[PDB]
Amino acid sequence: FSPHQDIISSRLSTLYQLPTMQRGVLIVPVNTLMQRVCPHSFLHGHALVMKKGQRLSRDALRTQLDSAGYRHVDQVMEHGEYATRGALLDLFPMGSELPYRLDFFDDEIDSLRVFDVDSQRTLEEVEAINLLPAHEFPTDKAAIELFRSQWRDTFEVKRDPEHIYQQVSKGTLPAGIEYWQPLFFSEPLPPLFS
Amino acid sequence: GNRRIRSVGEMAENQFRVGLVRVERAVKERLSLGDLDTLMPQDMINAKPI
Amino acid sequence: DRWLELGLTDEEKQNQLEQLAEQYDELKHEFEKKLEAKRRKITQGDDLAP
Amino acid sequence: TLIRNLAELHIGQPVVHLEHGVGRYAGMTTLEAGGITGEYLMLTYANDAKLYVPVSSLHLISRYAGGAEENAPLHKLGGDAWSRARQKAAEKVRDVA
Amino acid sequence: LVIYEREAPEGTVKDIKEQEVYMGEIPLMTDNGTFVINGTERVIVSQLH
Amino acid sequence: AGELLGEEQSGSMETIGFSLYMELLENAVDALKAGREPSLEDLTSQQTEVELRMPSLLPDDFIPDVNTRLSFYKRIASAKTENELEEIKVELIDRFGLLPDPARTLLDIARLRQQAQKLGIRKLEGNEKGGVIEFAEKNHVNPAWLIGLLQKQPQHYRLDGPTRLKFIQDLSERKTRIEWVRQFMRELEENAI
Repeated sequence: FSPHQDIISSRLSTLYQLPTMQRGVLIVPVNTLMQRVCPHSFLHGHALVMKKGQRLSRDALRTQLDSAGYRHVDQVMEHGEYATRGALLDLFPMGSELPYRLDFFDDEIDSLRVFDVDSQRTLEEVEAINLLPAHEFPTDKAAIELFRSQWRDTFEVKRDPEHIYQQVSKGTLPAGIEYWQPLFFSEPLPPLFS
Repeated sequence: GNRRIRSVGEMAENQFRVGLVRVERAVKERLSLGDLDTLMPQDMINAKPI
Repeated sequence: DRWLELGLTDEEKQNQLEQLAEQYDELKHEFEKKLEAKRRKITQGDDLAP
Repeated sequence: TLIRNLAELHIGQPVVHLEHGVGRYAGMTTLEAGGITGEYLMLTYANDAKLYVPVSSLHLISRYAGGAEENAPLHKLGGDAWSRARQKAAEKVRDVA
Repeated sequence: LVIYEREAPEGTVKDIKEQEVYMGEIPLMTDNGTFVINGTERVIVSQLH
Repeated sequence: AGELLGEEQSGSMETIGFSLYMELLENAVDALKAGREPSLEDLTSQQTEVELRMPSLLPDDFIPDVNTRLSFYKRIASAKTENELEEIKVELIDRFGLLPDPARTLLDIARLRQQAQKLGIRKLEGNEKGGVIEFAEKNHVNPAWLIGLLQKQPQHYRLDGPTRLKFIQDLSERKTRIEWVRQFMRELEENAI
């Protein structure tokens, strides 16, 4: 089973700011210190900032989110999903806890409004937002081909409509795929000590 | 310039249309009646004539 | 019997290999059902005039 | 939250239209059926005979409760079985009335 | 099949129902251009009317 | 679930669903309170029909899913006051931005049905070339000025039936049709008795 992706949110945020902070106490158990992590170049190489005065296309940002790995849904309620309705694109960043609407205007970011999971209306408008990749691993075509290369190098393929190799190559994500993480970076993963 | 070639497609199509006319008449006279609350387009359409 | 999973460098060639293996499995299924279809056609009875 | 998980509109779950009988919901569709494009909720019945009902007349659909989501009855459209069952229920409700 | 409502003005829908009715059997044409009717493949010549 | 009325609960028989039992129970309660004969017609209910041959729907492009669309359909159908319509319009503005013309038409048709139910008229029907107005058994339109209009423009107004008023209008525009009917019913209810 997946790590219950909501938790992943609370994780990635702490990871993103972790190098840059002077005072504060972070507590970890050993059972998770034992676990390897991402390189943070994958992280902050994909760390987008949306600002008011930007003439950015709705569709360009849409494909940008798709590459980042956000899932297209129509009634956004969770972490890491985006929905569209005419000129109104809304999504939920993986770092923050509240989704946002945009109110595109001539391919310009006119508004950036927080809204509750059940109000579906403006609570306030924030000047800018920062968003992070959907998961703890890339999911673009390069990622898929690298994963398949590593797989064919290490394990043995089975021609089967649920073998995770074929399931991944299809485009979807296996439920427990998060445990097959080292097959996405071609590098020894950091011990988090860095 | 006054005589027309009428190959197999056209003749068969016309025979099919003259077949359809009969079922059209049957369904028209059927719908003329009341009691349409339980009809289906299966009993009124007959496969034998076409 | 064991050729279609040998290693190969990462490129469209691997894609072709996967496509061919898929085709092979599909062909097996096609044959194994077409045989049944022919059996059904043969062994059944025969329509006849009264 | 379990009740609100869903109480309507699952693409496969059955429903009952009291005029005709019990079928499976399948979705919405817009149809031009007289020069005005109107919405329609479509149900499926036995032998794959679809029935679109206008959106306005929504109050004629009830969520099935016979508890046979995988083995439920599938009234064939245009049959008297549903009318007979409704008449029996009408007699029973008149008695209890 | 579409059913209107009598009391409402001309043009309205009470409920509309449809199904895939079978009707007929149209013979097909072999690759060459000759039909098979009863194991006695025939051909249809064109007319000059 | 077994018989909601009879014995042998927790049975899987082919009984009608739950709500229909309550529908028939309240219908028979009407048969008792009013003493009317039992009849399978209360289910074939009609509170107020205001169809006017004008497209009115929530387009799927305006709202992607179907569950929310149906929820709003039910809520708008069961509106009670124009304040409800106003807040619904605000919520639609928030959740889906601007309002398409079919959406506005649906909202105002619901509003007019609300006002007509308040007034006392039951069936208001029409087309491009005119239409008919039909009242209830105990209407609240002033008969004096009603006949006054009838004789003012008999050609444009004809009482054809105990409750049916036929009128002719060149409302080739949907906006013209809606504005004409709005002003007509508003002026009618201004002299309400």
